[PDB]
Amino acid sequence: HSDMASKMYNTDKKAFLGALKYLPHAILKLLENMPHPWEQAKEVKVLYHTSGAITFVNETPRVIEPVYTAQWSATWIAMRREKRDRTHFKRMRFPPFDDDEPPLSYEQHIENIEPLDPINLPLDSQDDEYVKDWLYDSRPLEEDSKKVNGTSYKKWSFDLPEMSNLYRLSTPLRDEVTDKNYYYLFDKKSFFN
Amino acid sequence: LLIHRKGLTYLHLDYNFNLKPTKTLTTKERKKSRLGNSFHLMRELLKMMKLIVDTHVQFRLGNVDAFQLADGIHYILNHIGQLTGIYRYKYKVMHQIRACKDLKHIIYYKFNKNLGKGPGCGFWQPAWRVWLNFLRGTIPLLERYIGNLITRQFEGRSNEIVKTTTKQRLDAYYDLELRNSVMDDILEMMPESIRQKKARTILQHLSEAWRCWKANIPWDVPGMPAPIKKIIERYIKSKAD
Amino acid sequence: PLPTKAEIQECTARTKSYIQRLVNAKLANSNNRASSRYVAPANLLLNNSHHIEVVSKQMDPLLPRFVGKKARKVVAPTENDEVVPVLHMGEADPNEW
Amino acid sequence: DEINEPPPNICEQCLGDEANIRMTKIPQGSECKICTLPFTLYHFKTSKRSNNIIKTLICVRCATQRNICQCCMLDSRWHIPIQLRDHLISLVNEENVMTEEAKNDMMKRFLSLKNVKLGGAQITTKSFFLYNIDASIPEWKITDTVSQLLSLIVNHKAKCGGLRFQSSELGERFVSIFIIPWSSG
Amino acid sequence: SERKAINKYYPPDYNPLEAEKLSRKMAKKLKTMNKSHASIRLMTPFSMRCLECNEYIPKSRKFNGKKELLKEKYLDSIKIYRLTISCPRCANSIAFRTDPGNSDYVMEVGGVRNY
Amino acid sequence: MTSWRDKSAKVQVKESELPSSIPAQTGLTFNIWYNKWSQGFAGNTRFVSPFALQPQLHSGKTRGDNDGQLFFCLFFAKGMCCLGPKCEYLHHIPDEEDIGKLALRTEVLDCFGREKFADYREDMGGIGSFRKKNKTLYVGGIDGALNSKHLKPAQIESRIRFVFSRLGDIDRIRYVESKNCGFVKFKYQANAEFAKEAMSNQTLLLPSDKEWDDRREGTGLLVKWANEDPDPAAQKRLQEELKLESLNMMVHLINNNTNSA
RNA sequence: GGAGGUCAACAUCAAGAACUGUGGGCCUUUGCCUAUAGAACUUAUAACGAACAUGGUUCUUGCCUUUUACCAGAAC
RNA sequence: GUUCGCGAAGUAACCCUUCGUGGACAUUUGGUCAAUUUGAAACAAUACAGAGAUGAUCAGCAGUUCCCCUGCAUAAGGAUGAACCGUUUUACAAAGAGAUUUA
RNA sequence: GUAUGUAUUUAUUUU
Ligand SMILES: [Mg+2]
Ligand SMILES: [Mg+2]
Ligand SMILES: [Mg+2]
Ligand SMILES: [Mg+2]
Ligand SMILES: [Zn+2]
Ligand SMILES: [Zn+2]
Ligand SMILES: [Zn+2]
Ligand SMILES: [Zn+2]
Repeated sequence: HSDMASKMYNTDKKAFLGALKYLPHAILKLLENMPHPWEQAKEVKVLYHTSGAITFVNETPRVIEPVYTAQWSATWIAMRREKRDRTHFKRMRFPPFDDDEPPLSYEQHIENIEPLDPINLPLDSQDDEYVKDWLYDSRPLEEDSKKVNGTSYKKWSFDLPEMSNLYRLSTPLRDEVTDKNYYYLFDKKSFFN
Repeated sequence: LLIHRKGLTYLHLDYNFNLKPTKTLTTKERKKSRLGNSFHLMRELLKMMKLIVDTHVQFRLGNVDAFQLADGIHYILNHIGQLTGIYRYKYKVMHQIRACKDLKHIIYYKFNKNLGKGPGCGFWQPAWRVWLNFLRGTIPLLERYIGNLITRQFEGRSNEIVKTTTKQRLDAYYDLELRNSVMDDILEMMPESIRQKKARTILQHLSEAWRCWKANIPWDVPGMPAPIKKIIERYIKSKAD
Repeated sequence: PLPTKAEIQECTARTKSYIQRLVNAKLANSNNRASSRYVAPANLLLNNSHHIEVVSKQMDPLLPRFVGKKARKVVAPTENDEVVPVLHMGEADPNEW
Repeated sequence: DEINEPPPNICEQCLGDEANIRMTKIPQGSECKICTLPFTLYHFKTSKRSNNIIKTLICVRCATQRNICQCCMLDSRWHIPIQLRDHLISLVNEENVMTEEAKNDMMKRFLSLKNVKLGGAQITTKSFFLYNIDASIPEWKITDTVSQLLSLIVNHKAKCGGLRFQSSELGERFVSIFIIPWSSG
Repeated sequence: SERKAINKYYPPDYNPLEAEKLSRKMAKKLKTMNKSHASIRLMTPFSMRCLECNEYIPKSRKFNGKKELLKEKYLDSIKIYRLTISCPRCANSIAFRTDPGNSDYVMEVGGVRNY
Repeated sequence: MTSWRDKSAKVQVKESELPSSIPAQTGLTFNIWYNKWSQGFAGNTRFVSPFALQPQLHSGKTRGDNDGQLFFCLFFAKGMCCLGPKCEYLHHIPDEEDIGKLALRTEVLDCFGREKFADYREDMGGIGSFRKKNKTLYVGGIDGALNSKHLKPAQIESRIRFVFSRLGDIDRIRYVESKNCGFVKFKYQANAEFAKEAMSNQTLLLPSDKEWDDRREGTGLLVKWANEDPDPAAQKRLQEELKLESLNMMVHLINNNTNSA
């Protein structure tokens, strides 16, 4: 459908304008699925119109809340370490492409070129020994009988040592305040009042 | 397809979704070619999407880096104010930008602490959450607009188009109801025959009696059946009050 | 005579059902997947020899539903079957009026 | 409501010999080829496997007024083209019953809405050189006749027809209202 | 397509000075650009009297009218223009002159001034 | 039979050979939704067809035959069809049998399976009416021959006769010398439609004569629907034909009406 | 027969601190009183979502030539 | 093509292979639509014209219409959106005076 | 807030 001049497209053209109504939905579903730094390439289930009218990203991202905090905070530390480290940090220019360059076809340029390894972190071998293995997987635990429901991936369940390590790694993002009484005039009802 | 279908071939879209005229436009062009907030809003929105998807592309090409990426989409999500222009077609989005800048400040001073003023950054969770929810907002809103734009584009605009009273056309309507209300009475007092000539005439006498009431002039007509004068005095007293 | 009681419980019934048919007929028309939440062979043709079965076709959601609905204006005729007799029960007056 | 409730009008002829038939019903189809207003559309297929698809063209009203078939557009009873049945009828009586129809647009778009009906509806190189030719007969008749007995030009202002066979030998064969004679150089 | 428009999409190559040259060649062949004439909407300062239908252009009236650069040049160098106006009642063209030395207009061919 | 029936239809044009879409520079810039050009109007766009058919050479059996389909390939009528024996529609000149099959559905729609419209068209355009059976094609723009002047009208008359003569059984032909038009009349509505779509935008004379190899620069001849015949003669002739045929179908009316009782 | 599924359909999810069925008595089915069985999910710093957007009407403002687009509070 | 089985043949000792046959499993897609001139986009260019109430130059709101356009719009613009600005004769009589014809 | 309007027929419809 890239090039269509033909009369045979008289419906498909009508088909395009129709889908114009449902696009911003597709923008949402696309944009909430962003791959995140530690992952290389996410793989999604798209639902497309048979005439190529539009392509939905059909899923919703689910992340274990303690695990997700652990992942993201690990990346946090790596960020800081890397901002301190190298002398010239170079912020890429915007917009990436010039207006006259058509968007390069994924089936040619990109698919061959290998991912160019992501953030992750050095972690630790000894301390994190429980959580070092699956921490950065796209979906952290897919095949486990005990540790998770299954591939539908809801209702996570863990053990104590893991939660010890996750609790360790997430310190920079942790709430850190251990008592209710710290909030005195800052709770909601003091704001309403 | 929506641009050409409308018949405008001299507005070019580039591949960054900037819409530019390819020519200087005669006036009737500028009239035909005014595109509303449906189109333009959606244009800006895609421009954002294309922008991000591009950053990830250049990551995939190897052209950039690991960390420079995260800093990149952070820079986007904060600077959408500068890089897009969505803020033109719905000014409400100015809330998010304020939000998306505030998080920025927060994130920095819990991040740059002890190290650096430089660009190094790339914790993009919160901004991402904000723009995402804003996008939750306008799904039904754009469905409504673009719904009308397209159904109107195939099926033509509604032929009825009744138009309500508002601040500008009020006085006109008030006049209209009045002159009608006097038509009824002064048609029902008269014994039988005459209409249109005496219609126009009697309503003229109305207008004249009003003008003469503004001017404080008493408006005696050298002759005229008294009951009519009762009526016109009544209505012009009303309008006066 | 005033119209009893069990007479009005009829007109109210049939009228109520009819209006519901119009409303529900409309709410499924317009453009909203939202508005639809507030909502038979039947053909003996000619001598019924060949019967019939009527079955709806699901439209491609993107393509326009009601491919033929297009706003256009029409002048209607007035078909006058019968005449309604209009049956009612000056000289110096103009000098007054 | 108003558009659905009148049932379709279809001939028994074009509707096929099938016992039970499945047809599609679209609540808004194309406009009539006549009135130019929307209506409800019906697919079907005569055969279960028949390649061809039947699509009712005109309205129910624009049909009923003319009393014809929506798939065929032939008269509902006699299976006759409309421009004919009113000619037969017009042969009885003397001069009448021609259906005067609706030029422009809202002329017709108007007209279809009245319940009046329409008049027909209301009741229900070897050159032989040819001469002596009636102006009326078509060339198609002649050659067909020759073929039946056993390539051609005619001039109808002239009433003269020339004929070249593919061989004089045919000439002898056929030589086994007309002026024939055989000559060419 | 905004009335105040900052950018105009250009073809991806478009050597601008080259387009100035080729367009400079193009400027001779066109009918409109070379008309030697001009059209301007204007007023009549001194009023008028028509010399055909004796119609009066009363004081100052809008007109769609025609400006022409005059071959004269006031003094050594000053521009001087000649304007034409059609009469409403009759088809007649009346002309002006603009005297830079004497601020007021002086007119000719088809009209006279009221005193 | 020996010609068409046995020998299967052969590909007219290789698929890569088919002309491009996007007609050339009728305007300033190309337009995506409508396929047209944008601003301004170039000199009116018309050109002779690079293609033509060869009735005995190309036409042959196809898949519609075994599938028993009614309707004819128009890209065959244009000789442009690239699907060859794989084509879904019949390749051959309409005969009396096949019109025998179509006879029920020929009323609403043409032989190519397209609904007829009511009013003809302002200029008597592409498809005719379902009100009036019109068997008479107007041939015009005889300058499709380009500028060659001919020894007599028997050149035009003869050539046209040999052109349309292939396409079906011709009832009559009259070329007019004064105003350049042929009027061609067929037995059957079907052959008239098929010939119309077949010979529109075509050239003339011999596979090679004179300027033949420049033929593609020509305009091509209009084949449009023809009005009635104003002269009294053929008007008598029509009135009579209508009379006798009405009489003929009254036989059916009284046979099935007699069966009605 | 067990485990599952980024599968579907149909129910139900804001209230007398609140659900349903059943036994018995009175009025004359409803309703009241009495007896008994079972109550998944959501609720007390109150709620299905440990999260967080937009729109309509009506008022109050704020910008201030006018309308969209808006400024920040309330009710529905 | 799988599986259950029967029969024949062969290897075999009821098993392995071939052949023949019975039965089960599996059961009617798609089209309102055919691929450039001849079943219908719209601007632009050229020529002519040249602006609402007025003596004149402007703000504007409406109202009617089988005109609509831009607009998500029931907001507001499109010259106050455009068209309007013209053609115009019979419910018809009563009274009086003069000329012509007639029982 | 850069009007607006009219016209732009080339391919020849039977006497
Ligand atoms: Mg205003
Ligand atoms: Mg307005
Ligand atoms: Mg003005
Ligand atoms: Mg107006
Ligand atoms: Zn109709
Ligand atoms: Zn039929
Ligand atoms: Zn004058
Ligand atoms: Zn073919």
